[PDB]
Amino acid sequence: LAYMEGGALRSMSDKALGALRLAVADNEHLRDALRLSEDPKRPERKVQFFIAVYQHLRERIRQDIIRTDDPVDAIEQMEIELARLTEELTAREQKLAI
Amino acid sequence: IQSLTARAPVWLAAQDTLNQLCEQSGETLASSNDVTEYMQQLLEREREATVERDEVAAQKRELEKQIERLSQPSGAEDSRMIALAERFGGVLLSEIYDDITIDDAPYFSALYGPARHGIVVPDLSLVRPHLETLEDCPEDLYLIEGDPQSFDDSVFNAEEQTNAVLVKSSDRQWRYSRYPELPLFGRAARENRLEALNLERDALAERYATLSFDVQKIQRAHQAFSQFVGKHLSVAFDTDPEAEIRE
Amino acid sequence: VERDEVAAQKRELEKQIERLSQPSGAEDSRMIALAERFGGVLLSEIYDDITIDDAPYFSALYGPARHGIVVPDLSLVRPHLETLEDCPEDLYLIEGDPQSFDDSVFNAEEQTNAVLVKSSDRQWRYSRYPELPLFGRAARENRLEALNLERDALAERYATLSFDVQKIQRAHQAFSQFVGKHLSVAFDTDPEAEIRE
Amino acid sequence: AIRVTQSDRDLFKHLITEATSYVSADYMRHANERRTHLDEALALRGELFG
Repeated sequence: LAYMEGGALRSMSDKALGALRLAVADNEHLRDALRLSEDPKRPERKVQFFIAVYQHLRERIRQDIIRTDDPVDAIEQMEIELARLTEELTAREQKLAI
Repeated sequence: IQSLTARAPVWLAAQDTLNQLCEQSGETLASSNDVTEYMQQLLEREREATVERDEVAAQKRELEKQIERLSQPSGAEDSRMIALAERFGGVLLSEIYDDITIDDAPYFSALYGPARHGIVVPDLSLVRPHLETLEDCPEDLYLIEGDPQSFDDSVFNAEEQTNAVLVKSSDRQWRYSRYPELPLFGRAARENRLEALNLERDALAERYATLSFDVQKIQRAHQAFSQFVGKHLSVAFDTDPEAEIRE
Repeated sequence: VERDEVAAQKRELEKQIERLSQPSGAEDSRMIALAERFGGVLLSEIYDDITIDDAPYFSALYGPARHGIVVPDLSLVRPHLETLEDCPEDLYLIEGDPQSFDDSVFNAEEQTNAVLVKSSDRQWRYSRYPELPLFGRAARENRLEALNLERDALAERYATLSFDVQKIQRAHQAFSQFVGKHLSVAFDTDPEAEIRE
Repeated sequence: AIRVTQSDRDLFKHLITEATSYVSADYMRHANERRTHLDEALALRGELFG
């Protein structure tokens, strides 16, 4: 992004915020943090919002089947699980009984 | 400077994707040829992991088939035998011996030999008309005559020996059966053995799960590298523009 | 992936053919040793040459007893019986002349594609006609050749797939080299016009 | 299982993307603003001193 003008950066930021408002509608902690983040004169608030998001995700990982703490890395493991489960779903068809 | 500036963002995007990709792997890439050789090593790991996966699959299939033979109703060649048991006024022999203890089970299994899973039918002439119709049955069907409710020991020319039994089946014919372990009859503890088999098959299921997961991981890694080269080589491994612009 | 698949199937066929150890189709040597230990001969060895047309009928007739020793005495076995431990778990023995083996005692009655045998008092045995009978083997070379035909078909398919993969890899190397040495100028316009200007 | 994992993956993949973009774009905009401020300071300093 270093080789872009500020107008494009603001456009992306605004559209991302538009998506976030809907994504985070139900939660309250994240909603409070996002609310606090939008004053341009206090930048660290945005990174604090980011930290809140990451922690919130880490609680929901369900490590019974997954081990990565970083969610971004956890995406690949969910993808692998989908592929493997779809493969197991194939067929057996040895059906014969009383 | 204008040329370098136009070129820079593409090179930077390419570098970020490359760093993510190689860091995701254990080995660090440095050139196009290097990436290709890494492709080849990835293929070799695919085709090894798949072989172990398939072999474990074969073992698991054998285990389920073995377990299934011991299931129902009195574990036998159940596919046709149950219908064949009711289509004549008879009872399955293995079912008559459902209750026998573990100590007499090997003896009886040796005694009855292949005929363990025959049917008891007290006349054997009433089947003679039905018989021509039997086109759907095990390749060797055994029939015995006696009272199904209080069946007497079939007249065998039997003779007990050390850990074995001798029998005269016919004039000029004898059979000699050695005591097996974990027999057919006594289908009370044969549930004990299928319990042992369930415990055995659990491990195969677990191991197969891990192997399949590994194969999928390798396949997706190859997909990632292919996607990369599809979208990336135009500027891969080129010299850093930040430096030259600074200069 | 496909050439590896075909190689695996060809291994399976080769394993199946190898399982035809001796002479063509494996026969248990331990039974030969037992036939040596008692005066007699292995039954399949007696009927190994019967016609393929009647072979399924005979195999249906004998059932499990197909693998057994023809001992005309039955006096040598009984003393040695308690000495037998390595033998197959269900050993079968028949009495008759090994050189000219008279029909075994079966009250056999022939049904449509099946046989019925009154084995004993209060016992009948019923069997259907199989294929690949133990008798009338004649080495069953035709089955060995059918398996060889299948194996050679798999080998040919494997050869074609290996050749195809080699072609594809060569094309890949060509492209790698090209983007390594001409990509910087690929698809650009002719400089002579600009030089003229 | 496929249903549950599908839902989890969709949620993660969308929320993480929006959070990351929203935060990082602003971070870079601040970096560029600082660079502009430094350039302005140096230019006006240079011509003032000269």
